[PDB]
Amino acid sequence: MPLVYMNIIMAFAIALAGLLMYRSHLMSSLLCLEGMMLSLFIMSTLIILNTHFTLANMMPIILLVFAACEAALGLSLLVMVSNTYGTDYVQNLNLLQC
Amino acid sequence: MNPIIYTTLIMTVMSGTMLVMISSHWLLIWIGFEMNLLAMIPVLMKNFNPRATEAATKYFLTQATASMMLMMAIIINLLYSGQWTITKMFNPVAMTMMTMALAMKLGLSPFHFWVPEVTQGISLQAGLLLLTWQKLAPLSVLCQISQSINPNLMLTMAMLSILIGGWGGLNQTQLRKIMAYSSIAHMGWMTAVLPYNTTMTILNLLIYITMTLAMFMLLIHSSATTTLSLSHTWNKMPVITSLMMVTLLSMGGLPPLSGFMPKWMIIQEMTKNESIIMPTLMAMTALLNLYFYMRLAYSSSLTMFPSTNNMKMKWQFEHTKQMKLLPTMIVLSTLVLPMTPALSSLN
Amino acid sequence: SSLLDLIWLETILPKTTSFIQMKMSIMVSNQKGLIKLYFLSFLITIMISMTLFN
Amino acid sequence: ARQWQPDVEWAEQFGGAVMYPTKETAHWKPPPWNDVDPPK
Amino acid sequence: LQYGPLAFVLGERTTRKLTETSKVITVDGNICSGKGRLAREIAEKLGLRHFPEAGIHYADSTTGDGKPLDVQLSGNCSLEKFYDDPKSNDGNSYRLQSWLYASRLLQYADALEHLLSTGQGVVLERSIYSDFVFLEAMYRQGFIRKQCVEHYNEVKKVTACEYLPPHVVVYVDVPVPEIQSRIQKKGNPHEMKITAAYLQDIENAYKKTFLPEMSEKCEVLQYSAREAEDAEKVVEDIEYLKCDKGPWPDQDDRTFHRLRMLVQNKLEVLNYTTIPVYLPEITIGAHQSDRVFQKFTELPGRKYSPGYNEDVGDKWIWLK
Amino acid sequence: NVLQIVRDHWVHILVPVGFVFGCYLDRRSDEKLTAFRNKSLLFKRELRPNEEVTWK
Amino acid sequence: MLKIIIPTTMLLPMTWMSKHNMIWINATVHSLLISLISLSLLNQLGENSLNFSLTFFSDSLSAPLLVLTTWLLPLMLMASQSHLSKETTTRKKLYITMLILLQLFLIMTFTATELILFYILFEATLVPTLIIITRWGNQTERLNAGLYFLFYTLAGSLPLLVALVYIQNTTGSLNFLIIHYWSHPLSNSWSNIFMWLACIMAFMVKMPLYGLHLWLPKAHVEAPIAGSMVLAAVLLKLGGYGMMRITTILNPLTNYMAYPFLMLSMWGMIMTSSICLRQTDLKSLIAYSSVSHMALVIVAIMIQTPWSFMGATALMIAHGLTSSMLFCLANTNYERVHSRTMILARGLQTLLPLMATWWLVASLTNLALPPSINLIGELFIITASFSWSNITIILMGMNMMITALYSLYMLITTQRGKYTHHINNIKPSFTRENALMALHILPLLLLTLNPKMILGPLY
Amino acid sequence: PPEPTIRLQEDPDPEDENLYEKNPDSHGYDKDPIVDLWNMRVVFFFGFSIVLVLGSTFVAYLPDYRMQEWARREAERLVKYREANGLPLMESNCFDPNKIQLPEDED
Ligand SMILES: CCCCCCCCCCCCCCCCC[C@@H](O)O[C@H](CO[C@H](O)CCCCCCCCCCCCCCC)COP(=O)(O)OCC[N+](C)(C)C
Ligand SMILES: CCCCCCCCCCCCCCCCC[C@@H](O)O[C@H](CO[C@H](O)CCCCCCCCCCCCCCC)COP(=O)(O)OCC[N+](C)(C)C
Ligand SMILES: CCCCCCCCCCCCCCCCC[C@@H](O)O[C@H](CO[C@H](O)CCCCCCCCCCCCCCC)COP(=O)(O)OCC[N+](C)(C)C
Ligand SMILES: CCCCCCCCCCCCCCCCC[C@@H](O)O[C@H](CO[C@H](O)CCCCCCCCCCCCCCC)COP(=O)(O)OCC[N+](C)(C)C
Ligand SMILES: CCCCCCCC/C=C\CCCCCCCC(=O)O[C@H](COC(=O)CCCCCCC/C=C/CCCCCCCC)COP(=O)(O)OCCN
Ligand SMILES: Nc1ncnc2c1ncn2[C@@H]1O[C@H](COP(=O)(O)OP(=O)(O)O)[C@@H](O)[C@H]1O
Repeated sequence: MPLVYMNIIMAFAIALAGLLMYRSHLMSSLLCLEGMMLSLFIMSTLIILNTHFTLANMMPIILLVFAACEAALGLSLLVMVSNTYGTDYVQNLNLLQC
Repeated sequence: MNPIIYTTLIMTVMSGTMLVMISSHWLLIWIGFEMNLLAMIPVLMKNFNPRATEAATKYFLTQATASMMLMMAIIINLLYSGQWTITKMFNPVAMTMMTMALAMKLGLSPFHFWVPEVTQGISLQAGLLLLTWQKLAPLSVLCQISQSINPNLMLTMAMLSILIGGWGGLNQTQLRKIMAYSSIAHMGWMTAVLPYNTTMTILNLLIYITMTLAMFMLLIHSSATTTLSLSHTWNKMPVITSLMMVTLLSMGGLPPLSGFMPKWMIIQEMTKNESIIMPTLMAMTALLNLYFYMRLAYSSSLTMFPSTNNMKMKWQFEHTKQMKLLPTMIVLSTLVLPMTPALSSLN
Repeated sequence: SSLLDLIWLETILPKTTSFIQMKMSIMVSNQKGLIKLYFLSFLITIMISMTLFN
Repeated sequence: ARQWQPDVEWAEQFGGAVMYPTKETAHWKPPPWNDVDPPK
Repeated sequence: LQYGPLAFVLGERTTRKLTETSKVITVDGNICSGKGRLAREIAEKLGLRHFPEAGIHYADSTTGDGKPLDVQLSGNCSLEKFYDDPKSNDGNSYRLQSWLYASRLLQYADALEHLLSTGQGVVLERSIYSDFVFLEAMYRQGFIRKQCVEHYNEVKKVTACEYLPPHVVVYVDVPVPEIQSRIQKKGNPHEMKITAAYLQDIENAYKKTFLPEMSEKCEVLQYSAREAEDAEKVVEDIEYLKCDKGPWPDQDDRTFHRLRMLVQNKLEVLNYTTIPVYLPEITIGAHQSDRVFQKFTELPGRKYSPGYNEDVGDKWIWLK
Repeated sequence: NVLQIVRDHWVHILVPVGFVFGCYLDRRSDEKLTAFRNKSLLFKRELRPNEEVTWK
Repeated sequence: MLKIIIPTTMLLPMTWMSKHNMIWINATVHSLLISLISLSLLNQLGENSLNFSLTFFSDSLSAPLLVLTTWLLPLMLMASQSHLSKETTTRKKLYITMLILLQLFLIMTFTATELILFYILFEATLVPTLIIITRWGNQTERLNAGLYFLFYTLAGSLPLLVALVYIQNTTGSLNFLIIHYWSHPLSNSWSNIFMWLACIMAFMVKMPLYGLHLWLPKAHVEAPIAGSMVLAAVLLKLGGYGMMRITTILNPLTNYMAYPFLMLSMWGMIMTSSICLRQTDLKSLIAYSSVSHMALVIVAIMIQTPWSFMGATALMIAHGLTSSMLFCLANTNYERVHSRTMILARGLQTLLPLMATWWLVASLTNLALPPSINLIGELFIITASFSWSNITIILMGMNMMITALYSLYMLITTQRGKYTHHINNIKPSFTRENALMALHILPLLLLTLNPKMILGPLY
Repeated sequence: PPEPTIRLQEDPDPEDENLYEKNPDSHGYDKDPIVDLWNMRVVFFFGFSIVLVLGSTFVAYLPDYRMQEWARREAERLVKYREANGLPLMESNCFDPNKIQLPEDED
């Protein structure tokens, strides 16, 4: 296992930690999700190209498409939150509680 | 929304779950999960309001994080063994991460925090669909790789889920949060027998789905969300309160009602593998579920709470819409203990 | 009658159980609904399972 | 000569946001009867 | 084939039936005014359907036989007792007010259902809107407490946040001495006990609050006692004005379908009229509720569903 | 009155009918445990000339 | 056995299709008829059992309890006929349905050739009882009483399920015949100690043992009359029956694992007998008397000698009948008085002489007077415990003296003395109550003629 | 404080209805005299007459399946045989020694 894969997994872990930290600005949470997705794309592309698994070259593109769709969905939700509160601070979503 | 669009979204949710269950490729399973998540969001937001929007965004964040973790686990498994088929994981780290992803998707503790709030924000119909249908894909995936899952992680997460559900159900007053904690506890019960016998997992899933479908249909029939709104029901439809109390007793594990069949059977299986302490602990913990079910039954049917004058007008009107399969659900969730051996059908 | 049956036998088995379960229910169910704390706990449990169960 | 049945005082115990009220949750408010909040 | 999502899927579109003549109109006036006579004339001339003002026994008219039931089984309140003893110790005033408000809500739901199902418009007396003026009159005179108006406001907001306000508001203005003279001429033994302050509070609660709120979002036709006699001018005014400020133009086929699903199935309409807030005026003990419900069940056509009553005369019971 | 008391006293026949049904079911269930009839090492008996089974 | 189970099931459709004013008559008549059918089971043989089929078997231990269970239901109906006068037809039919379901579950429990089926019905007997207690109860504490009764039982009985499935996994069968024939000694180990505790605690909690009896006074006080009699007469015997059935596999561990329970019972009998002396309530006093008698039965079962078992069975039947009679009498007093306090109504013997006679007979029977079966069981247990150790006689004699004291205190406070002046609604006793007392007491004085029918399999 | 001091609307607690006042010879069974009388009749007939007497006689005359007289006769025959032939009555060993095999110790 070379250092490139280690660095890519480190980037994914850092992006996951950033997503889970949640300072504010839900847009930052979406950005962290998409950074995780980009790391996934890079890692999968490297793994598939290294082993000459030809028929698997479809996998990254497909992945990207679906993930981008999710991003769009997320953005929509974010917009509605702002339209109800005027801003997208995370701490405003406290009506529902355990 | 338009009825055609609602039907299309429901078909898409079911198609995503079917694709997850009938596929032998990790990428196709991930695609099915993504389709399910994509089509499930508007179902939560059918009745537009700030609470529904907040619940939907919490659900989306949790599901997206779980899906990303699942894809990372798939990538690592592919890296350490160039296999796409859903079989032995061939890696410990990939198995651990996939177990966390499926726990996030299911709602097992400590990833359980989103379930009560999402259930509370969204409507009864949305909640009913979320509570029962969503469980089928992650549970199928877990059953398909049960030979590779680490018993320690699954067992400790199941024990924590049972404890958390039992403790959190005591405090809640709204019925939707009680149902969310009940679901958490039932899934803690159900995932504990995955390493040993998946047939018991499927049987518990079927019994739990029947019970919660019956209870949610009863709650929809008598349009009650809080405890007092349910207490008012006896003045109009006492039969509904009686049936709800019987179903609540069944859901607590009281024999000879149907809800005793899974727990008992599950215990039996864990006794075959020389696991004695854990089944005892889970039984004494399910006593808490029984307690808050009994409190709800006391509030609803066994005592007559004060009514209101305007309720007189409700005596003159009948329920215009009748939901089919409610009597069947009640009967299946209450009086099917004597047919326990039918579980050999590998249901 | 009073000291054993009505006071201490009640205190040992039923009352202690009731008090402990009430305290645990209050502790568990008291969540402000912030997803910041939820996801911080998610990160903590991910780290704990990664370093402990392997 | 009459079987006791719950009155208003007994029913108000379950009317709160959560059971077993504490100092922290004394200021919590029950959700609205319909799941709609004021637009403010 | 009752209306449902399937009917909407195939053929049932309610935007086709509306032909600019629907124009749900509420005729509102002070106690013992000429509005009732006026409302009937407007419905006759415009071809609409007139709905008589909802009383204590309005709901009894639409369910089973139209014959009203006993006062104990429907309303548990009386208007004559309110007039005789406005400060009655047993909280008759609020019980009357709530029963009347819920009856008006049911009538509004029925009118909207008829309008959406047929396309023919409706004419109404005092609706759910403008019903709060009686509550204000009671409260300012001291008949009811503050918690009373708080509960009424909660129920009203929850129930009325889901209905379309009427197209046109017609108001008949009558001075207090004139209506006092009309009341004296009426001869109803309980009505001369109405104080002048009560009528003044009703009138100024009408004018100060209800009228501007309707004006800002609808059309208001303030008419005096004389000019309201000539229904021809009223109808001409109704035709001349054009509705372009309310939510009605913004409604589409989907929103109309949702509203039509809401107006039928009266249980959801009345769902929030019995919210679990325990005021002493409206709450009923367990024993009283049990006894009254048991007595209600013994009524001829009330034990079972409408079509499954043997004593009434329904046949073929074992095959329905 | 015949055909009139029946509509009010038909419920009385339920319990005795249940008793008879239970007796019949008990005999039928006993018919399934004849794997050792007249084969017990203690009550092993030679059959009578006009006897086919030791017990029913 | 189905000749008994099937008519009990048919009692339900019989009740539900009866006329609105004839449910009590039909239920009583057919319950009595069912009891006559159950009488045939009493003719046990010195050999193994009456093995009816693969699912049900009857012994000479199950026969007396089954006959008592089938006999109790008509008395429960006659007792409940009083306070259900102002009840709607549907609720009265539901009450009779609950009683019938309770009887059916008990009948299926007492035979139950397999231990898992026995456990399933043993816990099934808990739902109708809880519904009866929490629904048709007068006081506002019926809810707490129902919760206590449910949880005290279920917490004890939940480890029993695990123990039973473990035994099935190792032994291979839970049929009682196979269990008895293939029994093997239990080695002295921590695992075997905890198996013993799991298998014993579930039945000791229901008996109840001293220290776990807190649920019984609440359940007996807050329940209606029928619930009180079914709790005191039959539901307490489930624990003892299960313990005498299951102690066949716990040897020889019991030889030293019985010490804590023996000491607890032999001291709690004295404690509860003393508690009975200073009591402001009648039903609470009777409940504590039941606790004392059941503690004596616990001692007898734990001694594990033939005389112990014979005395235990005799005391079970006798205490069931006596406690049912005492609860009946207390309910008849409470219906007129509407207070349920011992010293509020006094000198009732001057106003109701025949009820005073019934009170005297019930107190004498509770006092363990010879030659009633109460004293037969008492004396058998005393002799067996004396053989166990010569010092038990001190505790047993103290219990006997205190029992006599509180029984005669109960009789004297409510019957003798000057009547209370400000009570003028003591109507003459109906024929229903007199018939109820007669049907309670005559079987006791009849069974004293044929003791061998209630002395168990070790006779 | 214009509060009515009434917490809720409730029926007054009804007074207990005496079964004798409207119907002497009341039997304490039901308020309908005919159904009441017949309830008393069936209770007394099926409780005392049918069960308590016929069942008591049936239990009294139950056939001896416990084999008490059979055991007495067997003991009589055994005692007579053992006394006539000088055998020592009861035998100390329940099972004959020859059939039993004891593992050898050789310790
Ligand atoms: C309340 C209890 C649950 C009830 C559930 C609802 C009952 C109605 C369902 C109607 C029929 C269900 C299935 C329809 C039949 C055709 C489908 C059939 O082809 O499926 C087969 C399988 O049939 C079903 O599995 C059996 C369904 C029977 C469910 C009832 C069992 C419940 C046991 C306890 C309650 C007793 C019954 C109570 C009354 C119903 C194929 O099996 P296979 O693809 O090779 O293996 C897949 C499973 N694996 C992957 C784990 C190996
Ligand atoms: C002078 C005489 C004095 C003594 C009188 C004694 C009378 C005793 C009557 C009471 C009997 C108690 C009931 C016994 C029931 C147990 C036995 C019963 O189950 O047996 C059944 C049979 O029961 C009888 O057929 C019916 C008896 C029921 C009625 C008993 C008599 C009293 C009934 C009173 C009812 C109400 C009377 C009218 C009131 C208005 C089934 O038998 P089965 O398992 O196949 O036998 C197999 C062996 N065979 C082949 C040799 C037969
Ligand atoms: C409160 C109301 C009543 C509830 C029920 C009361 C009954 C429960 C009591 C349990 C019965 C006895 C338990 C253990 C008996 C074994 C004997 C042992 O205790 O004695 C010594 C054991 O030494 C110590 O006792 C070790 C155990 C110490 C820890 C146990 C807790 C003691 C106090 C806790 C009391 C709490 C009871 C209630 C809990 C809720 C002998 O030492 P040793 O010969 O080498 O070991 C014998 C066992 N072998 C042969 C298998 C190896
Ligand atoms: C009111 C004033 C008094 C008037 C009355 C005057 C008359 C006096 C008579 C009262 C008692 C006097 C004693 C006379 C006793 C003689 C009868 C006795 O000897 O018979 C007994 C027989 O009685 C019965 O065995 C006892 C009754 C059976 C108990 C069943 C109860 C009835 C069912 C009700 C439900 C039970 C609920 C509890 C379930 C366990 C003993 O039987 P046994 O000496 O051997 O031999 C019988 C004949 N053999 C040789 C052919 C065998
Ligand atoms: C009214 C309230 C009463 C509460 C009663 C609760 C206490 C009941 C007694 C303990 C219950 C649990 C016992 C477990 C069930 C028996 C199963 C069994 O026997 O299997 C043992 C297993 O034994 C155990 O696992 C016991 C672990 C106990 C864990 C739970 C502890 C519960 C509380 C313990 C103390 C309670 C004792 C006194 C209670 C008094 C009542 C309050 C054999 O183990 P193997 O795997 O086969 O080993 C063979 C190879 N060497
Ligand atoms: N909310 C209410 N509270 C009290 N009384 C009401 C209420 N609503 C309607 N009423 C009564 O309805 C009666 C009829 O109203 P009104 O229009 O003034 O007379 P008319 O129908 O003859 O024109 C009035 O006597 C009025 O008091």
